[PDB]
Amino acid sequence: APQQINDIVHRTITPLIEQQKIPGMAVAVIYQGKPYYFTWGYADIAKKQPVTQQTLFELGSVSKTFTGVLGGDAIARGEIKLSDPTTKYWPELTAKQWNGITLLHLATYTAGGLPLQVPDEVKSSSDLLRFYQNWQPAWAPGTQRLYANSSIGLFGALAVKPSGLSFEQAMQTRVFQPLKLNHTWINVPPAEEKNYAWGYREGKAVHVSPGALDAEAYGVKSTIEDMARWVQSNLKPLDINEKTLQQGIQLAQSRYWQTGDMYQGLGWEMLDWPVNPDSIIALAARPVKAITPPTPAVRASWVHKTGATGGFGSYVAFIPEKELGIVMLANKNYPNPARVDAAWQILNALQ
Ligand SMILES: *[B]([O])([O])[C][N]S(=O)(=O)C1=[C][C]=C(C2=NN=N[N]2)[C]=[C]1
Repeated sequence: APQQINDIVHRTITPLIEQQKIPGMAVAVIYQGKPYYFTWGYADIAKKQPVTQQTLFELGSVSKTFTGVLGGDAIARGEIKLSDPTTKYWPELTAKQWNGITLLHLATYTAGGLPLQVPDEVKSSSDLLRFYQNWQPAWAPGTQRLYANSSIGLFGALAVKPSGLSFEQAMQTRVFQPLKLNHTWINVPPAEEKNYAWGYREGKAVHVSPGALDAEAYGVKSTIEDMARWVQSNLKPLDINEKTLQQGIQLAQSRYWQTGDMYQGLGWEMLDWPVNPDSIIALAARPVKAITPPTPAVRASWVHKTGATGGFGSYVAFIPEKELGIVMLANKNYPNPARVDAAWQILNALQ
Protein backbone atom coordinates (compact mmCIF):
# COMPACT_ATOMS: atom_id res chain seq x y z
CA ALA A 1 0.00 0.00 0.00
CA PRO A 2 1.39 3.43 -0.98
CA GLN A 3 2.81 5.02 2.16
CA GLN A 4 0.79 8.24 1.82
CA ILE A 5 -2.47 6.31 2.15
CA ASN A 6 -1.08 4.13 4.91
CA ASP A 7 0.05 7.12 6.90
CA ILE A 8 -3.03 9.33 6.50
CA VAL A 9 -5.36 6.45 7.33
CA HIS A 10 -3.46 5.21 10.36
CA ARG A 11 -2.77 8.70 11.70
CA THR A 12 -6.46 9.59 11.54
CA ILE A 13 -8.23 6.36 12.47
CA THR A 14 -6.02 5.21 15.33
CA PRO A 15 -6.72 8.29 17.55
CA LEU A 16 -10.34 8.15 16.48
CA ILE A 17 -10.67 4.56 17.71
CA GLU A 18 -8.95 5.57 20.97
CA GLN A 19 -11.05 8.69 21.59
CA GLN A 20 -14.36 6.98 20.77
CA LYS A 21 -13.58 3.57 22.36
CA ILE A 22 -14.58 1.72 19.18
CA PRO A 23 -14.18 -2.07 19.67
CA GLY A 24 -13.58 -2.87 16.02
CA MET A 25 -13.31 -0.97 12.77
CA ALA A 26 -12.69 -1.58 9.08
CA VAL A 27 -11.76 1.09 6.53
CA ALA A 28 -11.44 1.13 2.76
CA VAL A 29 -9.93 3.89 0.77
CA ILE A 30 -10.58 3.88 -2.99
CA TYR A 31 -7.72 5.75 -4.64
CA GLN A 32 -7.50 6.22 -8.40
CA GLY A 33 -10.09 3.42 -8.57
CA LYS A 34 -8.26 0.78 -6.50
CA PRO A 35 -9.24 -0.19 -2.92
CA TYR A 36 -6.91 -0.39 0.10
CA TYR A 37 -8.10 -1.98 3.32
CA PHE A 38 -7.41 -1.46 6.96
CA THR A 39 -8.73 -3.25 10.04
CA TRP A 40 -8.52 -2.79 13.84
CA GLY A 41 -9.74 -4.46 16.97
CA TYR A 42 -12.60 -6.86 17.55
CA ALA A 43 -15.72 -8.10 15.80
CA ASP A 44 -16.57 -10.07 18.96
CA ILE A 45 -14.87 -9.02 22.20
CA ALA A 46 -16.01 -11.94 24.31
CA LYS A 47 -14.83 -14.51 21.77
CA LYS A 48 -11.73 -12.45 20.81
CA GLN A 49 -12.56 -12.58 17.07
CA PRO A 50 -10.66 -9.88 15.18
CA VAL A 51 -12.13 -7.56 12.53
CA THR A 52 -11.08 -8.78 9.08
CA GLN A 53 -11.84 -7.94 5.48
CA GLN A 54 -14.61 -10.55 5.72
CA THR A 55 -16.31 -9.26 8.88
CA LEU A 56 -19.97 -8.21 8.36
CA PHE A 57 -21.07 -4.93 9.93
CA GLU A 58 -24.61 -3.47 10.14
CA LEU A 59 -24.67 -0.56 7.68
CA GLY A 60 -27.73 0.96 9.31
CA SER A 61 -28.99 3.88 7.16
CA VAL A 62 -26.18 3.52 4.55
CA SER A 63 -28.71 0.87 3.41
CA LYS A 64 -30.78 3.81 2.11
CA THR A 65 -28.24 4.12 -0.67
CA PHE A 66 -28.97 0.57 -1.87
CA THR A 67 -32.70 1.31 -1.58
CA GLY A 68 -32.26 4.48 -3.65
CA VAL A 69 -30.28 2.70 -6.36
CA LEU A 70 -32.75 -0.18 -6.53
CA GLY A 71 -35.55 2.42 -6.90
CA GLY A 72 -33.46 4.12 -9.56
CA ASP A 73 -33.03 0.81 -11.40
CA ALA A 74 -36.81 0.21 -11.27
CA ILE A 75 -37.36 3.66 -12.78
CA ALA A 76 -34.85 2.80 -15.49
CA ARG A 77 -36.73 -0.46 -16.19
CA GLY A 78 -39.88 1.63 -16.73
CA GLU A 79 -41.57 -0.16 -13.80
CA ILE A 80 -42.22 3.05 -11.77
CA LYS A 81 -41.97 6.82 -12.26
CA LEU A 82 -41.00 9.26 -9.48
CA SER A 83 -43.86 11.45 -10.61
CA ASP A 84 -46.32 8.60 -9.88
CA PRO A 85 -48.80 9.08 -7.00
CA THR A 86 -48.07 6.80 -4.06
CA THR A 87 -51.61 5.46 -4.34
CA LYS A 88 -50.89 4.05 -7.78
CA TYR A 89 -48.87 1.23 -6.16
CA TRP A 90 -50.85 1.09 -2.90
CA PRO A 91 -54.49 1.44 -3.95
CA GLU A 92 -55.66 0.79 -0.36
CA LEU A 93 -54.08 4.08 0.65
CA THR A 94 -57.30 6.03 0.13
CA ALA A 95 -57.05 8.80 2.73
CA LYS A 96 -57.18 12.26 1.09
CA GLN A 97 -53.87 13.54 2.55
CA TRP A 98 -52.22 11.14 0.07
CA ASN A 99 -53.52 13.15 -2.89
CA GLY A 100 -50.43 14.86 -4.30
CA ILE A 101 -47.87 12.72 -2.45
CA THR A 102 -45.63 11.03 -5.11
CA LEU A 103 -42.87 8.39 -5.09
CA LEU A 104 -40.43 11.31 -5.31
CA HIS A 105 -41.69 12.73 -2.02
CA LEU A 106 -41.36 9.37 -0.35
CA ALA A 107 -37.82 8.77 -1.70
CA THR A 108 -36.56 12.14 -0.57
CA TYR A 109 -38.24 12.70 2.83
CA THR A 110 -40.43 15.51 1.44
CA ALA A 111 -43.91 14.01 1.82
CA GLY A 112 -44.92 16.39 4.61
CA GLY A 113 -43.60 15.02 7.89
CA LEU A 114 -43.60 11.24 7.86
CA PRO A 115 -41.82 10.26 11.12
CA LEU A 116 -38.24 9.07 11.50
CA GLN A 117 -39.44 5.65 12.67
CA VAL A 118 -42.45 3.47 11.98
CA PRO A 119 -43.93 3.15 15.46
CA ASP A 120 -42.81 0.08 17.43
CA GLU A 121 -46.49 -0.81 17.90
CA VAL A 122 -46.77 -1.58 14.16
CA LYS A 123 -46.37 -5.35 14.05
CA SER A 124 -48.69 -6.59 11.28
CA SER A 125 -49.07 -5.42 7.70
CA SER A 126 -52.62 -4.25 8.46
CA ASP A 127 -51.00 -2.22 11.26
CA LEU A 128 -48.80 -0.61 8.61
CA LEU A 129 -51.77 0.32 6.41
CA ARG A 130 -53.50 1.84 9.44
CA PHE A 131 -50.37 3.83 10.23
CA TYR A 132 -50.05 5.47 6.80
CA GLN A 133 -53.79 6.01 6.41
CA ASN A 134 -53.99 7.78 9.78
CA TRP A 135 -50.77 9.79 9.49
CA GLN A 136 -51.51 13.54 9.34
CA PRO A 137 -48.88 15.60 7.37
CA ALA A 138 -47.71 18.73 9.13
CA TRP A 139 -46.75 20.28 5.75
CA ALA A 140 -47.74 20.38 2.09
CA PRO A 141 -46.00 17.88 -0.16
CA GLY A 142 -42.58 19.05 -1.40
CA THR A 143 -42.00 21.91 1.00
CA GLN A 144 -40.02 20.47 3.92
CA ARG A 145 -37.49 17.66 4.40
CA LEU A 146 -37.64 15.45 7.50
CA TYR A 147 -35.25 12.48 7.32
CA ALA A 148 -37.49 9.44 7.82
CA ASN A 149 -37.34 5.64 7.65
CA SER A 150 -41.10 5.57 7.22
CA SER A 151 -40.65 7.73 4.12
CA ILE A 152 -37.85 6.03 2.15
CA GLY A 153 -38.78 2.62 3.62
CA LEU A 154 -42.17 2.91 2.01
CA PHE A 155 -40.58 4.06 -1.26
CA GLY A 156 -38.44 0.94 -1.27
CA ALA A 157 -41.36 -1.43 -0.66
CA LEU A 158 -43.47 0.23 -3.36
CA ALA A 159 -40.69 0.54 -5.95
CA VAL A 160 -40.52 -3.27 -6.13
CA LYS A 161 -44.24 -4.05 -6.47
CA PRO A 162 -44.34 -4.13 -10.28
CA SER A 163 -41.39 -6.53 -10.51
CA GLY A 164 -43.47 -8.90 -8.43
CA LEU A 165 -40.31 -9.61 -6.41
CA SER A 166 -39.96 -9.38 -2.68
CA PHE A 167 -37.76 -6.42 -1.69
CA GLU A 168 -35.01 -8.85 -0.71
CA GLN A 169 -35.17 -10.89 -3.94
CA ALA A 170 -35.17 -7.71 -5.99
CA MET A 171 -32.24 -6.24 -4.09
CA GLN A 172 -30.30 -9.52 -4.39
CA THR A 173 -30.96 -10.08 -8.09
CA ARG A 174 -30.89 -6.48 -9.39
CA VAL A 175 -28.19 -4.87 -7.25
CA PHE A 176 -26.10 -7.27 -5.13
CA GLN A 177 -25.57 -9.96 -7.78
CA PRO A 178 -24.81 -7.73 -10.81
CA LEU A 179 -22.21 -5.83 -8.75
CA LYS A 180 -20.72 -9.05 -7.28
CA LEU A 181 -21.53 -8.09 -3.72
CA ASN A 182 -21.58 -11.71 -2.62
CA HIS A 183 -21.18 -10.92 1.04
CA THR A 184 -23.90 -8.27 1.36
CA TRP A 185 -27.17 -9.35 3.02
CA ILE A 186 -30.56 -8.07 4.18
CA ASN A 187 -30.75 -11.21 6.30
CA VAL A 188 -27.45 -12.69 7.50
CA PRO A 189 -27.34 -16.41 6.39
CA PRO A 190 -26.20 -19.07 8.92
CA ALA A 191 -23.19 -19.68 6.68
CA GLU A 192 -21.95 -16.13 7.44
CA GLU A 193 -22.74 -15.97 11.16
CA LYS A 194 -19.09 -16.62 12.08
CA ASN A 195 -18.24 -13.37 10.26
CA TYR A 196 -21.10 -11.29 11.73
CA ALA A 197 -19.64 -8.73 14.14
CA TRP A 198 -21.45 -7.92 17.35
CA GLY A 199 -22.36 -4.27 17.88
CA TYR A 200 -21.64 -2.68 21.23
CA ARG A 201 -23.99 -0.34 22.98
CA GLU A 202 -23.26 0.68 26.56
CA GLY A 203 -20.78 -2.18 26.47
CA LYS A 204 -23.45 -4.77 25.69
CA ALA A 205 -23.20 -6.98 22.57
CA VAL A 206 -26.27 -6.29 20.38
CA HIS A 207 -27.66 -6.90 16.91
CA VAL A 208 -30.30 -4.90 15.01
CA SER A 209 -33.90 -5.60 16.10
CA PRO A 210 -36.64 -6.63 13.65
CA GLY A 211 -38.97 -3.80 12.67
CA ALA A 212 -41.40 -2.61 9.99
CA LEU A 213 -39.62 -1.62 6.76
CA ASP A 214 -36.24 -2.44 8.33
CA ALA A 215 -34.82 -4.05 5.21
CA GLU A 216 -35.72 -1.00 3.15
CA ALA A 217 -34.50 1.68 5.58
CA TYR A 218 -31.60 0.32 7.60
CA GLY A 219 -31.33 -3.44 7.27
CA VAL A 220 -28.28 -4.22 5.09
CA LYS A 221 -25.07 -5.84 6.41
CA SER A 222 -21.88 -5.89 4.45
CA THR A 223 -18.11 -6.40 4.49
CA ILE A 224 -15.50 -3.69 3.89
CA GLU A 225 -14.61 -5.43 0.59
CA ASP A 226 -18.16 -5.33 -0.75
CA MET A 227 -18.60 -1.76 0.47
CA ALA A 228 -15.43 -0.76 -1.38
CA ARG A 229 -17.01 -2.35 -4.46
CA TRP A 230 -20.26 -0.43 -3.81
CA VAL A 231 -18.23 2.82 -3.74
CA GLN A 232 -16.33 1.94 -6.93
CA SER A 233 -19.66 1.27 -8.66
CA ASN A 234 -21.12 4.57 -7.52
CA LEU A 235 -17.93 6.38 -8.49
CA LYS A 236 -17.92 4.99 -12.00
CA PRO A 237 -21.36 3.73 -13.02
CA LEU A 238 -20.57 3.68 -16.74
CA ASP A 239 -18.29 0.73 -15.88
CA ILE A 240 -21.47 -1.20 -15.10
CA ASN A 241 -22.68 -3.61 -17.76
CA GLU A 242 -26.33 -3.83 -16.73
CA LYS A 243 -27.99 -0.84 -18.41
CA THR A 244 -30.82 -0.15 -15.97
CA LEU A 245 -28.46 -0.50 -12.99
CA GLN A 246 -26.01 2.02 -14.46
CA GLN A 247 -28.98 4.33 -14.96
CA GLY A 248 -30.35 3.73 -11.48
CA ILE A 249 -27.00 4.57 -9.96
CA GLN A 250 -26.96 7.83 -11.91
CA LEU A 251 -30.56 8.61 -10.91
CA ALA A 252 -29.75 8.16 -7.22
CA GLN A 253 -27.13 10.90 -7.46
CA SER A 254 -29.34 13.40 -9.22
CA ARG A 255 -30.07 16.56 -7.16
CA TYR A 256 -33.81 16.70 -6.37
CA TRP A 257 -33.95 19.23 -3.49
CA GLN A 258 -31.62 21.70 -1.87
CA THR A 259 -31.49 22.60 1.81
CA GLY A 260 -28.61 24.93 2.64
CA ASP A 261 -25.46 23.53 1.04
CA MET A 262 -26.84 20.00 0.67
CA TYR A 263 -28.68 18.33 -2.19
CA GLN A 264 -30.96 15.34 -1.66
CA GLY A 265 -30.45 12.31 -4.00
CA LEU A 266 -32.23 8.93 -3.71
CA GLY A 267 -30.55 7.73 -0.52
CA TRP A 268 -27.32 9.58 -1.31
CA GLU A 269 -26.81 13.18 -0.21
CA MET A 270 -24.49 15.51 -2.06
CA LEU A 271 -22.55 18.75 -1.65
CA ASP A 272 -20.49 20.62 -4.21
CA TRP A 273 -16.77 19.81 -3.96
CA PRO A 274 -14.64 21.36 -2.56
CA VAL A 275 -16.35 21.84 0.80
CA ASN A 276 -15.21 22.46 4.33
CA PRO A 277 -16.19 19.78 6.88
CA ASP A 278 -17.77 22.41 9.13
CA SER A 279 -20.38 22.52 6.39
CA ILE A 280 -20.55 18.74 6.06
CA ILE A 281 -30.45 16.07 16.75
CA ALA A 282 -33.41 13.71 17.02
CA LEU A 283 -35.71 15.72 14.67
CA ALA A 284 -34.54 18.38 12.16
CA ALA A 285 -37.20 19.88 9.85
CA ARG A 286 -35.80 21.95 6.99
CA PRO A 287 -37.48 23.87 4.16
CA VAL A 288 -36.40 22.58 0.73
CA LYS A 289 -36.11 24.32 -2.62
CA ALA A 290 -37.20 22.09 -5.52
CA ILE A 291 -34.60 21.60 -8.21
CA THR A 292 -36.79 21.75 -11.31
CA PRO A 293 -35.85 19.64 -13.10
CA PRO A 294 -33.37 17.60 -11.03
CA THR A 295 -29.70 18.17 -11.84
CA PRO A 296 -27.91 15.12 -13.26
CA ALA A 297 -25.24 13.56 -11.07
CA VAL A 298 -22.51 16.20 -10.59
CA ARG A 299 -18.94 14.84 -10.75
CA ALA A 300 -17.37 17.49 -8.49
CA SER A 301 -19.42 16.38 -5.50
CA TRP A 302 -18.90 15.14 -2.01
CA VAL A 303 -21.50 12.33 -2.11
CA HIS A 304 -22.06 10.70 1.23
CA LYS A 305 -24.26 8.82 3.67
CA THR A 306 -24.05 8.18 7.40
CA GLY A 307 -25.53 5.09 8.99
CA ALA A 308 -26.31 3.90 12.50
CA THR A 309 -27.88 1.03 14.38
CA GLY A 310 -27.97 0.66 18.15
CA GLY A 311 -24.61 -1.08 17.99
CA PHE A 312 -22.95 0.09 14.78
CA GLY A 313 -21.73 3.28 13.10
CA SER A 314 -21.03 3.52 9.39
CA TYR A 315 -19.99 6.23 6.91
CA VAL A 316 -19.39 6.35 3.16
CA ALA A 317 -18.17 9.34 1.14
CA PHE A 318 -16.77 9.74 -2.35
CA ILE A 319 -15.85 12.37 -4.88
CA PRO A 320 -16.53 11.23 -8.46
CA GLU A 321 -14.30 13.70 -10.30
CA LYS A 322 -11.26 12.51 -8.30
CA GLU A 323 -12.02 8.82 -8.37
CA LEU A 324 -11.67 8.96 -4.64
CA GLY A 325 -13.65 7.52 -1.77
CA ILE A 326 -13.78 6.06 1.70
CA VAL A 327 -15.83 3.56 3.71
CA MET A 328 -15.65 3.50 7.52
CA LEU A 329 -17.37 0.58 9.35
CA ALA A 330 -17.44 0.33 13.17
CA ASN A 331 -19.26 -1.81 15.72
CA LYS A 332 -20.09 1.15 17.93
CA ASN A 333 -22.53 4.00 17.10
CA TYR A 334 -20.16 6.98 17.68
CA PRO A 335 -20.90 10.60 16.81
CA ASN A 336 -21.44 11.51 13.13
CA PRO A 337 -19.25 14.64 13.15
CA ALA A 338 -16.29 12.51 14.18
CA ARG A 339 -16.86 10.20 11.16
CA VAL A 340 -17.09 13.10 8.77
CA ASP A 341 -14.02 14.79 10.31
CA ALA A 342 -11.92 11.65 9.88
CA ALA A 343 -13.19 10.99 6.35
CA TRP A 344 -12.50 14.59 5.25
CA GLN A 345 -9.03 14.53 6.80
CA ILE A 346 -8.24 11.36 4.77
CA LEU A 347 -9.79 12.33 1.39
CA ASN A 348 -8.52 15.89 1.56
CA ALA A 349 -4.99 14.60 2.05
CA LEU A 350 -5.14 12.18 -0.90
CA GLN A 351 -6.93 14.52 -3.27
B1 LIG B 1 -30.21 5.56 9.93
O1 LIG B 1 -29.05 4.81 10.42
O2 LIG B 1 -29.90 6.98 9.96
C1 LIG B 1 -31.53 5.28 10.76
N1 LIG B 1 -31.52 5.76 12.14
S1 LIG B 1 -32.66 5.36 13.20
O3 LIG B 1 -32.54 6.24 14.31
O4 LIG B 1 -33.98 5.49 12.68
C2 LIG B 1 -32.48 3.73 13.82
C3 LIG B 1 -31.54 3.50 14.84
C4 LIG B 1 -31.38 2.20 15.39
C5 LIG B 1 -32.18 1.14 14.92
C6 LIG B 1 -32.04 -0.12 15.47
N2 LIG B 1 -32.99 -1.13 15.43
N3 LIG B 1 -32.49 -2.17 16.13
N4 LIG B 1 -31.21 -1.78 16.60
N5 LIG B 1 -30.97 -0.53 16.17
C7 LIG B 1 -33.14 1.37 13.93
C8 LIG B 1 -33.29 2.67 13.38
